[PDB]
Amino acid sequence: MKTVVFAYHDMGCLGIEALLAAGYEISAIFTHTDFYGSVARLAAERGIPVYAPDNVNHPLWVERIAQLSPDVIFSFYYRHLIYDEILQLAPAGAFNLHGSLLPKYRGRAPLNWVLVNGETETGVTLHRMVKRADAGAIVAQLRIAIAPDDIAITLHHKLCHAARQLLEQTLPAIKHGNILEIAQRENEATCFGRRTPDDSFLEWHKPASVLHNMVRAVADPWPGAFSYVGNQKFTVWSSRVHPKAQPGSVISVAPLLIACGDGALEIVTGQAGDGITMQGSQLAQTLGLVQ
Repeated sequence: MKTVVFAYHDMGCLGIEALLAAGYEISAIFTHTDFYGSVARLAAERGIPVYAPDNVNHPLWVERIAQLSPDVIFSFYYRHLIYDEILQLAPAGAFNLHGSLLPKYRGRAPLNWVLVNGETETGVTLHRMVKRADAGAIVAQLRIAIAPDDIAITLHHKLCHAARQLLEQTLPAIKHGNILEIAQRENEATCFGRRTPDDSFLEWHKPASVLHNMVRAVADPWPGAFSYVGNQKFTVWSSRVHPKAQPGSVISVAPLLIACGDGALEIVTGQAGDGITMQGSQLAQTLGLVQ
């Protein structure tokens, strides 16, 4: 079975490796220019043509892809719209690997949003690509638990591991033909957009648990959850939730505890502005905080 692949990031790399292990002939890989593996380097190393146009929804690319005559198309964490004029070129269809328990968390950054929302589980889904983005029928879905101490990076590795497990068996299954797919129920779908810097802004009137989840959701290597001490921005890299004061006020400086709408949030590590990461107690002194 020959295929044209759209891929990026660790998921893109493992998807390409899985296709290769399943005997697929990858005619070309479409990716993006830039801690994760490089799909371009993997393609370059495997001798697979690789392209990184900013936008493929143009006849120039439709024709180039048509000439490659893919039987099937795969999208593994490609970040841009691949329009139907391209996807319809593959008689066996197009399939996308999405990092959530679809229909929940369609859209962008499901890895981060499930942590923001304090979900206790998430998963990977391989689904048919239809007109409507992330809504096509499910070939297979594999759930993973989210542990209280998982942060974006540890959950990312778990998702990649699940993706490897899922693809290892589903790719050969697709090679044998159409699989009876599971329809997504629109009434159960949720969709998220790309996260803006504002989406990681800590608002102290919220419950400490919610803020703690935000810290976990964008912990290093992600940008970090942030707030301000007056006009000084600071980032909270790691935190701890604790069980009678104005929200946002300092309860203690060592450890650094901030009163929230409910409970308190201990800033275990963080940084002031673009300064270096330090323990919360030191950050408190750096920011001029006092009980």
